Amino acid sequence: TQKAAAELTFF
Amino acid sequence: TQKAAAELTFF
Amino acid sequence: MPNLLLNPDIHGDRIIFVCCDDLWEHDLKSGSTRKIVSNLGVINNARFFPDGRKIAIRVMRGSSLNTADLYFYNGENGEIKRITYFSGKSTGRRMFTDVAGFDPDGNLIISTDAMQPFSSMTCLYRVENDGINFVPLNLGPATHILFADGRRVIGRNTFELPHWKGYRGGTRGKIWIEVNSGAFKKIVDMSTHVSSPVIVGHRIYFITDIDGFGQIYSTDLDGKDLRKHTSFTDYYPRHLNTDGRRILFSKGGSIYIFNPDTEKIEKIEIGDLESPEDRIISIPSKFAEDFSPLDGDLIAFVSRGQAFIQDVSGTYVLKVPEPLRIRYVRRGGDTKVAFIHGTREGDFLGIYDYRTGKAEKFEENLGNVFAMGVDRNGKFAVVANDRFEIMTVDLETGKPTVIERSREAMITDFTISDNSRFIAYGFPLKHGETDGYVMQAIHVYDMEGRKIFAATTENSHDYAPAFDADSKNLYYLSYRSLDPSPDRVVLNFSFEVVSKPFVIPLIPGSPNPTKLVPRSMTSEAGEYDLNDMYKRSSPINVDPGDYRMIIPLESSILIYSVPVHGEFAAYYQGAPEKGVLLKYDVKTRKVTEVKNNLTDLRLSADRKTVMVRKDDGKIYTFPLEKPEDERTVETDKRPLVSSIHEEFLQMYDEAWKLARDNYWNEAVAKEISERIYEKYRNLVPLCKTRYDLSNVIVEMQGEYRTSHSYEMGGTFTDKDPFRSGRIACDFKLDGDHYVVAKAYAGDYSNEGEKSPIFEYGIDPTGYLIEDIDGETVGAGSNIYRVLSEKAGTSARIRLSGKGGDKRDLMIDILDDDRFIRYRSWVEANRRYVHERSKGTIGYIHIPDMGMMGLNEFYRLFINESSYQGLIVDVRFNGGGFVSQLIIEKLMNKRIGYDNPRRGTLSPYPTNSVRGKIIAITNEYAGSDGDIFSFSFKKLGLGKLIGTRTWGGVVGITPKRRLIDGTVLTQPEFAFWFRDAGFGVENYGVDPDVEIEYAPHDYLSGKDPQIDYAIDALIEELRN
Amino acid sequence: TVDLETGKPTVIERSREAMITDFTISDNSRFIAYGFPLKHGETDGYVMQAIHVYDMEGRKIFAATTENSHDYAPAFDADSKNLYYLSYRSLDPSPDRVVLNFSFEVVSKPFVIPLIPGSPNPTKLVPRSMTSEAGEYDLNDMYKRSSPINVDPGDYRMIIPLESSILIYSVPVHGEFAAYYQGAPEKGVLLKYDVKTRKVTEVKNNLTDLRLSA
Amino acid sequence: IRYRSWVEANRRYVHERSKGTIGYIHIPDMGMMGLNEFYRLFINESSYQGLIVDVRFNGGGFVSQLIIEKLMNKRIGYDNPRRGTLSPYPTNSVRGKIIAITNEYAG
Amino acid sequence: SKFAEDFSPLDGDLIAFVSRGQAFIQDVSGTYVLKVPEPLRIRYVRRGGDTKVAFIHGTREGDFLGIYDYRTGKAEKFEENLGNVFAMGVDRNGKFAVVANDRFEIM
Amino acid sequence: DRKTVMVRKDDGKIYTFPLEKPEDERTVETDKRPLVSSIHEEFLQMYDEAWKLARDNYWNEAVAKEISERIYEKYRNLVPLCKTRYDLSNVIVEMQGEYRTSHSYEM
Amino acid sequence: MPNLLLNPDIHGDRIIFVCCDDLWEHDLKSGSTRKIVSNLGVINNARFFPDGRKIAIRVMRGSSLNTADL
Repeated sequence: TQKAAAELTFF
Repeated sequence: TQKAAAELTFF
Repeated sequence: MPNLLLNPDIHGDRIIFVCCDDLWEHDLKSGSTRKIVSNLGVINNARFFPDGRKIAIRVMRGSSLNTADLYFYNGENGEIKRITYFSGKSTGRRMFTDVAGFDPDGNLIISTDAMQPFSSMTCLYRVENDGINFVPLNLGPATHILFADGRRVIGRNTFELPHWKGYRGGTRGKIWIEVNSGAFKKIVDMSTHVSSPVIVGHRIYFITDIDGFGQIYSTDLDGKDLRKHTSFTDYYPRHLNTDGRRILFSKGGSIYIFNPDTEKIEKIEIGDLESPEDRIISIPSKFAEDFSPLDGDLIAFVSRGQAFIQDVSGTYVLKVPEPLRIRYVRRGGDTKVAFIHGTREGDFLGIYDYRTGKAEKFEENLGNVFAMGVDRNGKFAVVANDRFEIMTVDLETGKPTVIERSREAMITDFTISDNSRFIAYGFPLKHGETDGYVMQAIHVYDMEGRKIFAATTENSHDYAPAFDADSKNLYYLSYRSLDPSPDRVVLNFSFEVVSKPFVIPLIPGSPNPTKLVPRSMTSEAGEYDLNDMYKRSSPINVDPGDYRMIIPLESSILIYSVPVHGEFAAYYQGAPEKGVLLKYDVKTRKVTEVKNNLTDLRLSADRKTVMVRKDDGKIYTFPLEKPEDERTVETDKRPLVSSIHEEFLQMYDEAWKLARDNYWNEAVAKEISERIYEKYRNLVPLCKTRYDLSNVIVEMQGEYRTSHSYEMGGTFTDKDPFRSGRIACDFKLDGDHYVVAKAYAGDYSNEGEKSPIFEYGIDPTGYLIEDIDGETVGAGSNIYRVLSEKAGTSARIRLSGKGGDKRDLMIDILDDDRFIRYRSWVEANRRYVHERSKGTIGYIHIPDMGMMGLNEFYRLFINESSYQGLIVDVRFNGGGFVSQLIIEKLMNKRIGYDNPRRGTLSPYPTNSVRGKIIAITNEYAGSDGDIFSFSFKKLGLGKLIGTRTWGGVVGITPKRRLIDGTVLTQPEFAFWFRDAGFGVENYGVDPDVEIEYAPHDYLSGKDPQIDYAIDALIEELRN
Repeated sequence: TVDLETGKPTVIERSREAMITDFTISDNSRFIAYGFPLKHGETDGYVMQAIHVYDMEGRKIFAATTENSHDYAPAFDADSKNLYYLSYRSLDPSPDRVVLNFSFEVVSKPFVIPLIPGSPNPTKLVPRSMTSEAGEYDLNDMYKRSSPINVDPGDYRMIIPLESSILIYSVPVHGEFAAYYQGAPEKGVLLKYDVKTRKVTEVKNNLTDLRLSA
Repeated sequence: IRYRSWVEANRRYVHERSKGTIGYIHIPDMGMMGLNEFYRLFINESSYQGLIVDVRFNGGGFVSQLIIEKLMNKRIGYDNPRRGTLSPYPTNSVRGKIIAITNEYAG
Repeated sequence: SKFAEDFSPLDGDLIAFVSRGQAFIQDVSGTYVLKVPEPLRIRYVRRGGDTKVAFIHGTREGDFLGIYDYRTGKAEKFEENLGNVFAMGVDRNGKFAVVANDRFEIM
Repeated sequence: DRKTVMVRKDDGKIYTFPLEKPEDERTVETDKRPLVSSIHEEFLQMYDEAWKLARDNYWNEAVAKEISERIYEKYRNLVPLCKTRYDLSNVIVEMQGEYRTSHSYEM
Repeated sequence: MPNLLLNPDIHGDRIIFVCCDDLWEHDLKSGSTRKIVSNLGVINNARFFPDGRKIAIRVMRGSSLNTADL
């Protein structure tokens, strides 16, 4: 799904 | 001209 | 086939407990068991009234049990009745809006955040006339309320925490007791978390794992004389309840009894109770994932771990003949399809020929696969796994062959040329090991010569590679077109539209095809040479934007574009990202819109068919030649068929496997995982409902004794969520009429920050609500219910104020009004701070560290940063990840000013605080909230006031869902603070000055934390 | 205001932060709505802007909007019954594609304020039979009656209320390099919002400036 | 083109002379171009033991404060993943020592 | 919608419809809805004027003609029994109504 | 005013369009708000209606006079014990049987 | 508020009958009554097997009970 669906670490 | 034509101080 | 029993309560010889989401009652005397209430949704708690006749019940609704409300049950006539229409928000870990206890007079007291700006603010209310009226106790947030000798006993955050065993954070359950008809004193505050408190005689019995495992303990009404009464070792005990003589509780799916006067414990015998149909039907679209177009206008798609080959209409359907867990399906040939089959051991490549029916399945383990593709010639496949490897798998034998491995992230962005000779893919990389940014360069693998070439440099982010049909040029996208866009509110800039397409001719000397260089003037006719090809790169003359895909066609190029948009809906409502398909004519260089409202796009092998998903969630298909002739892909014509027990085993094993594979510490994961597998697996066969599996899975997650082990989504029920009618007002039953006790409002000029009644030009406060939509409300008519039934529409409300002041208005009835309450609160605190500091101190509140936190912080920051002092209240902060971006703003030190000919001084930096800063935090601020807290002290931005914070700083980034949609999280990224290590985890952050907010503080209507904050700054501001 | 008959100028209000160049006059010549720059503190890093309304009768100034953000482009409807304007109050962040950052790109939204209390937001399409209007002008606490119009947030520079529709000038998000080093003008588009169908459409693009007849 | 060539040359030079232990960033002005160039290299040069912030010939403007803010970020934590490498906190922080270069043409 | 019966257009682009014995005046979108204030068994609803609607209310004794003004909220209800009504109409000038019953009478 | 047209199509949905521009039709939404009722109030109402129809339409009026009056109360007393539609069915059909004639159905 | 009871069957002291479309069992010996099967749809008939252990049930579905199965 897309090439910019950001996946950063959530706290 | 527009209502968002920013006018900040240049240095 | 025994059932899983849990959450019990007792009264004499009768014992009620939960089985298959339904409520049961068991008689110790006769040994009889019966279902006394069902089909209400998932019931997780039931509590006997004093007389032991009526029963308060908490039931959850919404496919994911996202909503909840309370019901009454009268065992005499068997009458059921909903009591609350708050539609309280709940989650597995925080199942709020419940029974808090009963008062001496036998009245039910509930705990709910339904009328509060914060979910943790589960305030106590005394239920009246069966929901007609609610009386606040004003004792602050509380989970349990008990009464001993006319003394109120308060249990704060005393619910169970099966997902985090050994928890010792700032939010750990604590007990307080009244000592002087208003005076309260904390009496039970151990190192660990205390849950399910009860009183038998003059002793409080509760649960805790101070010794390493859950056990029952007790102390006198002073918290003195601690005693351990059990020595369990199999499963933690949970849900203590009592009748005044004996204590009831559940463990390992069974109900036990503990007699305090004997210290004897025994398992109650229930045996088989209910075994529903194992074979279940499901709507394939509800769990659909992965949709790919095949030859002959056929469609393939995965749903609930199963795969299917069908025609677009969904009339001719073929199930792939392979056991549970197919992750992916991909065109492998004329009538063949490759798929990825997942088991407990790992992922494997498989092939299936839907024409002949044959279906071999390789045994070579590929690891955890996250991407898969097959070459147009059906010779090999390309696969990416969580080992950060990209590889080719010989579709003939099955032998996998690793091409390259990245040491930063997965290589899921790749493509294969049509002649099957090259493989281009994004290769994540870092310049330094501790670099804050991961770059990505496109790499190309040549099957002949078996060498890897660099298609692009490693200074930015290159992606979406794509070969043209002739295999002569490589197209791809980049975020290299740096150009800033201005922020409309804050002095700031960011890169919004910096995406641009580029191309690279595989034959040196050959020009960029889109440049339209006359053929007669170019001397091509060379051969393949991938050396220094990154030097021949060239862009295509297309306006910069935010592109996610480029598809080179004969005389045109398709590009997927995503308009700039806010992130709030996607962050808190799962709102999908809306894109549009653009067409770039190579000859005229003109761009046009081919299709909008898209959320995903796939393209056929022959580039002739386009399959897409739109914002409505539906899947469509259209010919690239005539996009106006799209058809809707129907998948629900045939029911999905599965076995509850086969899925439950599969899901448990997957949950267990993820928990192991993603835990931040590998060594730990090895011992913890192997030591808990069988233990929790043995309970799976006793599960008959999703909620049953949940109880089992979360408990096994708790075994990691770490934060952020959650379970979200999933399908537990088919009941419609509870609805609640709101108008941002507080009603008070006075006489036989409801009077608006309070009319909430934040910033009258913002959107959605006040009661919809204000739009008519009147403050409803003090008015009497005669009726709603012709129906009289008051003494004999639950206004909450009437509103409940009008939620989402406008209803005529009749109001009466001072004198003959009568109004008749069409009022919008909201489905929720939390945000309005929240902003009201913030503006109230903000006004308060300005008045108490005499206009010398500002105030800012940060609700979370997500998008909402960014909104609220700036919303006030731009007006409150220039006072002599500033209070940064981060209480109840839900965490997230933007704490660093906020800390950066607060870190700005003002060191200059701008002097204008006319006007006032401009501070430098603009985003700097003028004076002293003071932070306020509590046990409800956590995660990124913990990080911000620790940081504020560490950087010496000011003093930190309040109470120790939550203590959960091991972050998550889920990347898999169970076959039922469920999203589990695994603490995968342990935060390490310099000069503290991982210490904050399971502990939190201590404030410089501790200021408890006791129950008597709430009774006096005073906020001691904020007062101290103000007083403190005032004292600091005398220079 | 300058009496076009004599020439006598008459100061309505003076800001101490910036010029009051954003203003409008109702068709009945009774009210004057304008953006009024202000600061909460003298050394405040941001200048806020609230809309003010001046009533020629009574010669008193009322607060059309609160002073917590940036309100602008006031416009009266022909009937002089409602005051429309724009605001950057719809905070919602947009992610940066390169750096860990976020900014407010599309947070502009239109709002309206009925000059007669008890009258509803015209674009809400509340059935006339169900609304008991027929009141008189009252600009007191009018900022409390403010209401937004159901239009997707964007970057609007002007709102023109018409009979059964509303025109809005929109500026797509764009980089600043060309404008900063090549004098490149800002490109806008003129949108039309149908009050009845609530559907938006493009009326004219490649615009850099717009004026409207009397 | 000449400008970026110059920047990459100095950037290669600094990496070779410090034996890969020092980063390099140049800021041409304090306008939009300055914001581009600063980030263009900042995202790859901020995690070396040392960092050189060359602002020679800087034509001024007004974004010095926004850049100073980035360079002011003090690294106080790290993120430990099950797989992959450490993530610095803040993300936009310089790892080590910073050194600034200026001349009479920066104004 | 499951039990909807009788759907009639009113002035001001409003809609009236009967469902499960209840009646409602609403906008086409169904966002602004008014329930007619009359006990069970409304058989028919018909435009009676600018903001008025006539309806047929059925009880065990029979059918009766009623009027309701959704603007003011008033709603009188005649007591003259019309028998079993199967059709009903109002004149454009809101003066009278026409009714048919199972006695084969038109009135 | 003959200006607005309301229709129902074969999909069961209701639409509305101006007689001037039939291309601009809108769908009438009615399910935005739940319908609210009382089981026992409806059950009483339904029983009475069923009972009334059985009397009013029986082919023989004289017979209908005696049969009806002689079975009303008897079966009405069971209505309050009904909690489900199927319960009401048991009661209503039994009262229909009292006519000892064919074609007394409930569909 | 008593319920409407119907379509019964008996086996010894145990008696199953229908109440609120759901199946119930009643024990003459103890006088206890309990729901033994529900949420299947409308049940109009239930029959004890010889052994008095298993029970054949006829249940109807479709808004108008137009369909049925055992």
